[PDB]
Amino acid sequence: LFVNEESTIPRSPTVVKGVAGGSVAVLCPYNRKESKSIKYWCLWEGAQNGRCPLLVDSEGWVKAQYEGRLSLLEEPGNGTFTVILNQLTSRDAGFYWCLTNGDTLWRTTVEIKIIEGEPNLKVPGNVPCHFPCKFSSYEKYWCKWNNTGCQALPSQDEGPSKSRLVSLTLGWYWCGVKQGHFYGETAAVY
Amino acid sequence: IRVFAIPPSFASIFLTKSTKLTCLVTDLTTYDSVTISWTRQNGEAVKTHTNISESHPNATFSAVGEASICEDDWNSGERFTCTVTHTDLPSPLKQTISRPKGVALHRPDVYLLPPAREQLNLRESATITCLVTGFSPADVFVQWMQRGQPLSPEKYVTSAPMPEPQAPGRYFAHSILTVSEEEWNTGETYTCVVAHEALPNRVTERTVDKSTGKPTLYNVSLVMSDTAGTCY
Amino acid sequence: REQLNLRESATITCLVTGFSPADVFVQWMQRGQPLSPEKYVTSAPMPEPQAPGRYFAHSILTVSEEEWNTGETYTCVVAHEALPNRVTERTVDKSTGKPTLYNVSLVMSDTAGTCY
Amino acid sequence: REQLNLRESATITCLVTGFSPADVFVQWMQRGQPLSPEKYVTSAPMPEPQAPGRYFAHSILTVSEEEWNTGETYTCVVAHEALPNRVTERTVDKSTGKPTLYNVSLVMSDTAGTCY
Amino acid sequence: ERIVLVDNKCKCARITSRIIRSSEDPNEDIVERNIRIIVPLNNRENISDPTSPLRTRFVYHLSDLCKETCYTYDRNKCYTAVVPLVYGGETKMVETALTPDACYPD
Amino acid sequence: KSPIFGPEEVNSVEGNSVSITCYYPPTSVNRHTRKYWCRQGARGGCITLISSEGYVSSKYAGRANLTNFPENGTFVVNIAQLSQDDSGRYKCGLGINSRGLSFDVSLEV
Amino acid sequence: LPEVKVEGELGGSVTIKCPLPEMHVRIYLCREMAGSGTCGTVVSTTNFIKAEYKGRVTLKQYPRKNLFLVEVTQLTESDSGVYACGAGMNTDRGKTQKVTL
Amino acid sequence: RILPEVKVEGELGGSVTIKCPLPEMHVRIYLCREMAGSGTCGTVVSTTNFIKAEYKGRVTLKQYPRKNLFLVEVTQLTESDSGVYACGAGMNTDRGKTQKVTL
Ligand SMILES: *[C@@H]1O[C@H](CO)[C@@H](O[C@@H]2O[C@H](CO)[C@@H](O)[C@H](O)[C@H]2NC(C)=O)[C@H](O)[C@H]1NC(C)=O
Ligand SMILES: *[C@@H]1O[C@H](CO)[C@@H](O)[C@H](O)[C@H]1NC(C)=O
Ligand SMILES: *[C@@H]1O[C@H](CO)[C@@H](O)[C@H](O)[C@H]1NC(C)=O
Repeated sequence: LFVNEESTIPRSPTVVKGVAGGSVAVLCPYNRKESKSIKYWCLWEGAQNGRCPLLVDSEGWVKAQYEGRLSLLEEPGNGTFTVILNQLTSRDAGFYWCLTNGDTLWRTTVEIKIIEGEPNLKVPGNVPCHFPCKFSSYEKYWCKWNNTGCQALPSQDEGPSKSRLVSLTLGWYWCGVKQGHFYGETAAVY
Repeated sequence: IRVFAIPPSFASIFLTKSTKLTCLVTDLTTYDSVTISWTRQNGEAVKTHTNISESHPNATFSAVGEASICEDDWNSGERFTCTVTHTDLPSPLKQTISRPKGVALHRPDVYLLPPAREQLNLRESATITCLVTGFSPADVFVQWMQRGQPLSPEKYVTSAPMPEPQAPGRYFAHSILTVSEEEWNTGETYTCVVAHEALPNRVTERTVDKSTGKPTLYNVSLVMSDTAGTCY
Repeated sequence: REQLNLRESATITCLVTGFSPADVFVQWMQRGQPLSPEKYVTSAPMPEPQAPGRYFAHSILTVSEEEWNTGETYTCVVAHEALPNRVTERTVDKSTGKPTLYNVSLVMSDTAGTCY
Repeated sequence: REQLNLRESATITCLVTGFSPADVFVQWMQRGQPLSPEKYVTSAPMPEPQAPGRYFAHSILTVSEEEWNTGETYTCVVAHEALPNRVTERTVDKSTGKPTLYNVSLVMSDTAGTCY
Repeated sequence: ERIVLVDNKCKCARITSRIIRSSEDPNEDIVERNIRIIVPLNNRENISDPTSPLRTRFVYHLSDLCKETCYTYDRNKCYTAVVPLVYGGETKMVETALTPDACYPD
Repeated sequence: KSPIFGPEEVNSVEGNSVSITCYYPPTSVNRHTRKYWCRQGARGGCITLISSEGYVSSKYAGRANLTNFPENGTFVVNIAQLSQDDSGRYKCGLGINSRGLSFDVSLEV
Repeated sequence: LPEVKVEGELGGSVTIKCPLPEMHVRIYLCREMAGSGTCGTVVSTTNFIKAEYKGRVTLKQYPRKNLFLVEVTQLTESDSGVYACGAGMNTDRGKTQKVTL
Repeated sequence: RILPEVKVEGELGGSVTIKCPLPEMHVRIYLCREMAGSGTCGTVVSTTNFIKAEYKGRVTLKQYPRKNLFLVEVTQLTESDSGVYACGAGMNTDRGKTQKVTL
C-alpha cells in the first residue's frame, strides 16, 4: 500500500461528540462526479470483525433502536450529505461509516463521542422544545419524521418562546435547528 | 442574614454553559426550609435553593438564594436585583448586580513560554508558562490540553489575576504546567487554552513544543537555476 | 517573539521554584541599581503542585519593548533565607541564547537539482 | 586559548576591581553549590595603580579542561559592604563568548546528484 | 521527522524544522531551520506578463511566508495571457497558455 | 515527498520483457505532463531513457514502450530484450528530470 | 502606501488619518525607528503609549467611513518619524497609511 | 536625542560649562567624546574616578540632584575640535548616551 499525501478527498470531522438526549450532524463527503445510489450508514462490531450495521439506507429502512430517532437527508447535495441522530443515547458511542455504492468507495469514518450534559433543545411532546439563544441565530424548525422523507410541518413558528415548542392541535416528530444549506441538531417529540 | 450581590463571571458560565445566580446569604438562623430566593427585577424570581445544607454541622447554617436558571438571562445580562424574604430580617433591601460597565472589556493576549534551558540542564523537570496580559475585566478559565486531551488539573497551576501597572483596568495572569524533562524533549505539544468574554470564539489555543522554539542551526540553501521558474 | 513582534512592550519573567519557607523575595536590578517596585509585580508563593514543601513564585517585570531590543540585562534577585549566601542573581539579554550558527549555501549550478 | 590547548587544566580568573574599602570576599559557586575553598585561591587586596583609594584582587579557580569543555557555569560571587545586596554574581561558561559563525558554502558546477 | 513549517509555491520557499539528535542525550539536540529557496533567474517581473522586464532583485521576507507578486509559475496553476493573432484581416484576441502542461481543459 | 509510486524493485532473467507501472496522483497537470523513465547514472543525474512524448534513447530503440493511462492514473514502461547491462537504479516520474517528482526503481537482471 | 507631508511649528499640532478595516483587533500608529531601521509602535488599540510621547497623543475611532485619527496635543519640535499606520499583530510589515512630518 | 549645542567661543580663554540631564538613580554618568570616526564615544569624565589624559586637570564635575542636572566644566578649554560631547548614564557607554552636546 502507498498512501498519497496529496489527496482530493476533503477533510471530514473525525469526531462529532454530543449531549445525551440531544442530537448530532454528520456531514459525509462522497464523490461529486458519481452521485449516490445507496447511502448506507453503518456501525462497528469490533476492531477485527466490525461488520457494519446499515442503520439507514437511501430507501429509508432503519434499524430497531434507531427506528424513528435517525435520518439521512441528502442535502448538502453538492457532492456530500447529512445523516442525523437525535435523542442522545449513550450506547450510540462508536464509529459510523458513510457508505455509498458508487465507484470510488471511500468509506469515510466518523467518531461519535457522546457526553452527558445539558440538552440544547427541550423535551418530549404529546409539545415542549428548546434551544439556547446563542444557538438560536438560525431558524428552529419542525419536521414530521418519515423514514422515507423528512417533511416540515407547522408548530410554534415565532422567536425564542419557552427556546422552542411544538403544537399539532387538531407518531414520531422532529424539532430541530436548520442552517439552510446544512443542518444543526434535532428534537424528538411524539 | 447577610446579603451580598455578585454576578457569575464568564469563567464560571463557560464551564457550566449556563448561569447559577447567587445572592450570598449565610449565617442563617435555625429555621428549616428557608424561603430566600434570588429575585429578578423582571419578575422571574428563582426557585428556592434546592438541596440546601439543611443540617450541616456549621453553626452558620448557610441558606443562599442561589438556584439553577437559564442562560438566556445572561445572554441579556442586565442589572439584576435581590429581595430577601427572611423572618429574622425585617429590613427591605434591593441590590443591583455590579457588572454594569464592568470596568471595560479588553482582549487578553496569550503567550506560551517554553522551559528555560537551565532547568532542562538540571535534568529533573520543566515548567511551561502560559501568560495572559490585557485582561480587561478579569474573567478567564485557563485549561492545559495535550494532543487534544485535557491534562489533569493537578499538573497545571494558575494564578489569581492581578492588575497591570501599565493600565489599572488591565489584568494579567499566569499558569505554570510542570512535566518531566523527557516529556518535553520527546516533542509533545502541550498547548495551553484561554477562555475570556472578549474571546471571538470564546477560546484560544496559543502554541509550543521543543522544536518550535529558537533555532540553533540554519542551513538556508539558495539554489539558482536558469531553468527553474516553475516551482514544483 | 510573538509579543515582541507587537513592538509595544516586553515581558520578562523571574520564575522561582522549590523554596520551602515561602518567605522569598524577588527584586529587579537593571543597570546595577534596583528598579522601582512599580515596574515589576511579584505573585504570592503557592504550593508546588508536583511536590510538597517546595513552593513557587513569579515576578514579571514589564519593559519598553525596544529596550529589550536595546540590549539591556535586567537581573533578578531572589533573596530568600535558604540560598547559600542569601541572594541569587540571574541576567537575561537579547543574546542570552547559546550562539546560533548559519549555514548559507548558495548553489549557483544549473545541473545539480532540487528534491520535491 | 593556550591553557585549553595544553588540555591539562584551565584557570578562570575573577578580577574584582575598584572597591574602596580594603576588605572583600570572593567565593566561587557551581550549579548553585559553593566550591571547596581549596580549589580557588584569592589574592589579598592590593591598591590599584590609577585609583588611589580603590583596590583590586583576583581570584583564580583551577578546573580541568574537560570540565570547561562540558560547558559549565562557574559563577564567582563577591561580597562587600558597598554592594547593594552585599553580594554580586557573575557567570561565564564555555559558550559565553562565541558570536555565530556563518559557515557560507558556495556549490558551483558540482554534481553528486545530491538533492537541494 | 521534518515538520514542514511552510511551502510557498509563489516563491519556491520551503521552511521545515527538525530536532536533530546528534548526541545521545537531552539539551544537545539541535533545533534546525531548513530554508530552501529556488531563484527563477529567467522569470519576468510580471509572471503573467511575458513582455515585462526581467526580474533581477528577489526579496523574501520570512514573515509574509510563514502566515502580491509571485516569482515562479506554480505547476498546478494554469497561467494564461491574451495575445492578438491577426490572420487574414481579422485580428482576434486569443487566450495563449503560458504554462501548457497545466492548462488543458478538464 | 513525491506522491509517485511504483515497484521498489523489479527483477527478471535476460531476454525477458519486463513491465513497470508507476502510479501518479490523477490531476490535469499530472495527466498532461511529461512521463519520463530515466537511469540514475553513477555520477550525473538522469539520462532520460524513454519519455511519454515520443522520445526513446540510443538503446530502448524498438525494445521499449511507454504508455500513459490517465484514467487509471498510471503509466507503464515495457522493456523487452533485457540484458545484464540493463541493471541498476532507474527513476520513473513526471516533469523535469532534475526535479524531484519521481520514484526510484531498482532493476536487477 | 501614501505618505502625508505635514508641517507644524513647535506648538503646531498634527492630525493623522488612517483606514479602519473594522477588524478592531489591532489598529495602530508607528513612528519610524531611525536608530535601527525598523518600526516602533506609539499608539495602538490597547493603551500603550511611548514614554517619550507621554500623554501627548490620542486615538479616535469613527465608523461613519472608518477613520482612525491620531491627535497630537503638543509638539516638542522633535523630528517626527514616518508615522506609518498598520493593522494586525505584526507591526513591521502591516504598514499602509504612510505619513511623514 | 536632545541636542544642546553650548558652543562656548572663548577658545583658549573660554571655560565651557555644560549641564546634562541626570536620572538621579545613583547610576554612573559619563561625558562621551565621539572618537575620530570610531563611533564609540570615549568618556572624558565620569562618576568613576577616570578622567581622560587630554581633558585631565581642566575637566571637573558638579552635581545638582534637586535640579536633576550634572555640570561638566572644561576650565582651560583650549581648542580641540569638539565633536558630539554626549552625556549619558549607565555601565554601557555608547548605548547609554542621552544628550548630545556640540562645542
Ligand atoms: C501584470 O501585472 C498586473 C499586476 O501588477 C496584472 O494585470 C491585470 O491582471 C489581469 C489578469 O488577467 C490582466 O489580464 C489585466 O489586463 C490586468 N489589468 C489590466 C491592467 O488590464 C497582471 O499581473 C499583469 N497584467 C498585465 C500587465 O497584463
Ligand atoms: C559547516 O559546518 C558543518 C558542520 O560540521 C560541516 O559539516 C559543513 O560541511 C560545513 N559547511 C560547509 C559545507 O561549508
Ligand atoms: C541541513 O542540515 C541537516 C543537518 O542535520 C542535514 O541533514 C540537511 O541535509 C541539511 N540540508 C540540506 C538541504 O542538505
